[PDB]
Amino acid sequence: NMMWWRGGVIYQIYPRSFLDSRGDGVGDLNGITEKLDYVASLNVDGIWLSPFFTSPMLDFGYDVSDYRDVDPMFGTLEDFKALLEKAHSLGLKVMIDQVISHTSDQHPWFQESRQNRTNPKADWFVWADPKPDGTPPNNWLSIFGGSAWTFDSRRQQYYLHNFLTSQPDVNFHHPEARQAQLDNMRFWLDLGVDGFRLDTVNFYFHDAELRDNPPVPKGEAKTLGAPEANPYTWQRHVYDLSRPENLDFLKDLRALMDEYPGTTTVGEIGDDNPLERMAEYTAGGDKLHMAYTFDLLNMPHSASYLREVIERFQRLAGDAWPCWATSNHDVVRSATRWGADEDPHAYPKVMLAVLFSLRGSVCLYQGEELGLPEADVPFERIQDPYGKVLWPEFKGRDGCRTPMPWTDGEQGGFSPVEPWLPMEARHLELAVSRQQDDPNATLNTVRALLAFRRSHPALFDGDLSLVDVGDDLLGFTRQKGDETLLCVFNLTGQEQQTTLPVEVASDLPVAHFTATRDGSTLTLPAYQAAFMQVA
Ligand SMILES: C[C@H](C[C@H](C[C@@H](CCC(=O)O)C(=O)O)C(=O)O)C(=O)O
Ligand SMILES: [Mg+2]
Repeated sequence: NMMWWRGGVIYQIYPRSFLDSRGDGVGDLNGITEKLDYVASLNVDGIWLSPFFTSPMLDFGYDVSDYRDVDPMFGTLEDFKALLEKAHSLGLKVMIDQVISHTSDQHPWFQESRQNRTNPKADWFVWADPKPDGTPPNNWLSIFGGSAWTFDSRRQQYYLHNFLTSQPDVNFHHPEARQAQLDNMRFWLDLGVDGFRLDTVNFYFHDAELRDNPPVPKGEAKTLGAPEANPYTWQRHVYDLSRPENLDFLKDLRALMDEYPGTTTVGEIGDDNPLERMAEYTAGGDKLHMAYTFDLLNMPHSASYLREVIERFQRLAGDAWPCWATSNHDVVRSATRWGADEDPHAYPKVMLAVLFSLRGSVCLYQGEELGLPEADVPFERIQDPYGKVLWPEFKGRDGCRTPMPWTDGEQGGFSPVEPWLPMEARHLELAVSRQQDDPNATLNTVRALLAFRRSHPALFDGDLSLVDVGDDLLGFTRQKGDETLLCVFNLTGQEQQTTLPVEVASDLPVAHFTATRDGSTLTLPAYQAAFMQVA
C-alpha cells in the first residue's frame, strides 16, 4: 500500500492547541500521544503535525532555529519517537511540517550569515545592497507587513523575508544550502516519518535579478492566499516566488523521498494561479505527490463555485494530484467562513460530505470534525503577529487556533491552567465528550462518512465526472472498475429537487442523511447529501 497517500485522508494537528499534558497551558506532544485513540477513531488514515521544532515561536513554530530537535515547550525527541510509534501501532501515518523556505533569525546559519559579506554562509540567505538612496532593493512586500527587505548594519545590506523580519529566506540558488535542507528532511525520514507537509512550497526560489513585481490592475481579482486589506495583494507575484528553478529542486526533493518507499509530500501552494501551480508541481510523478491550494480556503462556497473549481482543475494536467482542505491553521474555521449564514449543526455535515467525496486526498483540520465555529479572541489576548498589523480589518489567525474542547468542563479539559489562547465558550457544548456518543453529532457524521468512503474504491481515487443536477445542487459521479457512484449534495437551507442524470441501481444509506428518490426525481431536504449506486 505504497499509494495510501493518493486519496488518503489526513488529520491536521496544531500541537500548541491540541492537548496540554504537562500543565503550562500549551499543547505538547505527549497530549497528542494521549489522544491518538480519538484520532484513529475518526477513521482518518493519518496525521500532519504543524511545527514542533526548536523555535522562538515568533510565528509559532514556523520560525525554526533547529531543524533536528523538538522545542522544550513541546517535549523531547523521545516524546516524538513515542508518538510516532504509538501512531503506527494504531495504523496511522505520521507526517510533519517541514519549513525549509526560511529559518528563524536565531538559526545558527543566519547568525553566521549576517556577520559580514564573506563568511562561509554569506550567500546561504538572500542579501542585496540598498539602492543609492539607501532604500530596499525592490518593491517586494512581506506578507506579514512592510517591505520584504530588512536592513542589517553588520553587512550594510538588506536581507529578504517573505514573512516576519525574524524569518529570513534561504537562498536556494546556493546548492549547498539546498542540500543542507534535504539533509534536514532526511533526518526525519530516518526516524521513520511517513511524509511532509511542505510549508510555502513554491516560495523556495526567488528571482536572482530581483525584478520588481507588476501591480494588480484595478478591478482584477486578488490572490486567494491573503486578505484584501493586505497591500501584499496589490502586486502580481511573479519574481518573488514560483520560479522555474524550483522544478529541478522538487525533483531532487522527490529523489530523497523515493529512498524511503511509501513516504509522501503535500505542498502548500501560495500563488496567483494556485490550481495551475499545483498541477505543475504534482505532475510528472517526479516532483510533489500532492499539494493543496486556497481555492477551498476562501469565501466562495456555492455549488456553482465548486463546479467552477472542478472544471478548471479538470482542464489541467491529467497526472496532477490535489489534496483538498476546507480548513487549516491559517484560515477562519470552515463552519463560520463558509457556513456563517447556514444551519450551524447541519451545514458542516453536508460540507464535509462534499469534501470527502471530491477526487483527491483530503486534509481535515482539528475541530472541523466537531463543526467548531471560529473563535472570537479579544484584542488583549491576540498572539499571532499577523493579527497585530492590519487590525481590525484583519485580525490574524488566532480565531482558528484556540484550544481543542475535549470536555464541557473547565478549559474544555484542555489544560489545568489558563491556556495560551482562551477556550471559546461556544466550543464547550460541542466538546468531544459531549459529542462522542451522540449519533446525531457532527463527529459521528464524520466517522460514518469516512467509514463509508473507505468502503468504496471509487471514493478513494476514482475518476470524477460532473453531472447536470440543476443550479442549486452539486452533482457528480465517481468511478473505479465495477463501481460507479452518483454523489449529490444540497448545500442550501432549502429543499431542492432534480431529475437524475444517470440510472440508479440502488440507494446507499450513510450517516443519517435523508433523501427521497421517486422514479427519476431526486428530492433533497436542506443540507442533505445522497449517494447512489449507478447501473
Ligand atoms: C511560514 C508560514 C507560511 C505558510 C503560508 C502563508 C502563505 C500565504 C499565502 O497563502 O499566500 C500563510 O499565510 O498561510 C503557512 O501559514 O502555513 C506562516 O505564514 O506562518
Ligand atoms: Mg504543555
